[PDB]
Amino acid sequence: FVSIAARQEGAVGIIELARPDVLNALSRQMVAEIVAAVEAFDRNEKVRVIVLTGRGRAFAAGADIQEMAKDDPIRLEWLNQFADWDRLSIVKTPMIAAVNGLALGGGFELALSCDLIVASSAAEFGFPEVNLGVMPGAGGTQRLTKLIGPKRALEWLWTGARMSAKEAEQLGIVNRVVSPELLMEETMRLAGRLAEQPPLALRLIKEAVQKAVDYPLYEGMQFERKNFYLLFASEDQKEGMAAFLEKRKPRFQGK
Amino acid sequence: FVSIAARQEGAVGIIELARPDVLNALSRQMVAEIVAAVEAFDRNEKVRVIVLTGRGRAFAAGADIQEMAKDDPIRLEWLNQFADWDRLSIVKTPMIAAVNGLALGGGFELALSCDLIVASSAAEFGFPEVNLGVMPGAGGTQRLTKLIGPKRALEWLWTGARMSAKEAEQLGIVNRVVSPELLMEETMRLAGRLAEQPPLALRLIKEAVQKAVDYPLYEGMQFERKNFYLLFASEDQKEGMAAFLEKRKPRFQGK
Repeated sequence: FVSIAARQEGAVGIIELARPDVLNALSRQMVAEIVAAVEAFDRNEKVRVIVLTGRGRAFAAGADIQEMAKDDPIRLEWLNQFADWDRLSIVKTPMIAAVNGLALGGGFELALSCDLIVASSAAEFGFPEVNLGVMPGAGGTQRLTKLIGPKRALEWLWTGARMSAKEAEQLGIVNRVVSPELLMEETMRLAGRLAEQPPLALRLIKEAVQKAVDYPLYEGMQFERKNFYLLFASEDQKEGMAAFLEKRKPRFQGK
Repeated sequence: FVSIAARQEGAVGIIELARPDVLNALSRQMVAEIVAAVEAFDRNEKVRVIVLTGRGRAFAAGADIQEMAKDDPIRLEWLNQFADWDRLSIVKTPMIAAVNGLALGGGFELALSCDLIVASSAAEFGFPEVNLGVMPGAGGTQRLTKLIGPKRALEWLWTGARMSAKEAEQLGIVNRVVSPELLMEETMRLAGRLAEQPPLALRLIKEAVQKAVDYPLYEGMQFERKNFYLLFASEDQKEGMAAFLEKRKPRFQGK
């Protein structure tokens, strides 16, 4: 990898966007590297939580104008660049975005692709694409609308204004906000705690929640209970209940 | 038109309900005129934003009892009066409701049919239909539930109580609240700013957001990217990016 840096801390896999010189611009090349790194950690059973963050003052900006200016309808159709974003959408391992700063355009879409977002006070979220005559093309219009409704979503999407970390939290987009120098420490502590939970339970709960966002209630519950049944095939289910009865901490192994 | 008054201010089309003598009651006749006026502005490429507002102290009340009392199941089936409301739902041009006062029943449904809502402190929203033994029939039960959830929606729909502009804003239904004498000034300023944005971008973003409300994420994104591709066929996309590089304001022409 030449645009990102990956490392592991216990059962937590960290992917740090490493192009601060261009504010970690999410060019097609950068996205491809992120997808490759995330899928690698997703396949590694030693990794229970994946954390995405950016180096420097920005989390991630969108693709640069020079790259976008080369495009036209047909070139984009053949490029099918958003298929890479779809791959990010189906990652099953828990993913947390530690937004250390600007998360604009593709950057905002990357954070929204994660399951939880821990943000610094230095963070700002927005979709400035409209001011360039275009629009978000990687789920931005979809995920934002589902989270805050069409009335509020259109305000942000049509104006391209930046949303502070605080309002993002009030809207339910961001889970918590902390000072810049405490961001990674707090995020890793949270990831560490999640890494102590039953891996299969976190995985199947996430799948159920994904369906809850799209599925009609009855069918979402139909899927939900199937995952419920499946968890009773795990040794972790036996361990969790034995630990509860013995009044001791459970020691989940992801099986 | 005998129930409304339309006018233009720059690239902003204004439709003012003009029956304050009956609090701009949304009778079938009034709705038909609104639909005709809105579709006219929607087809006019000179109009980039449409603003709906009411004359007098009310934005719009629902159809009067005398008109409703004439109905029965079969008469209503043949009338198919809500087809006119469906036509309002598919207007592609940005629409803003400047709620100057009471927006009850059909009135609330009219405001909800707009993309953004700027409200006066004189505004109140509600569905008193239940107290007459009936219910909202023009999207009220649907749009309200999608915006604030079934738990809160049923409270308002079952009781028919009036919601203040302030709580409507806190719930994400209203975008902003201003004093009565500043409502139009503020709304027109906002519309003016939106009129300076890329018309095709606002149009396609709105379409994507409409899908986000109904579509499962994956398919919503499938549609979203098609609109993204299409914007690169516009001259405005070229203008927006050239303007950004030259550090000057873009001059969008809607092509």
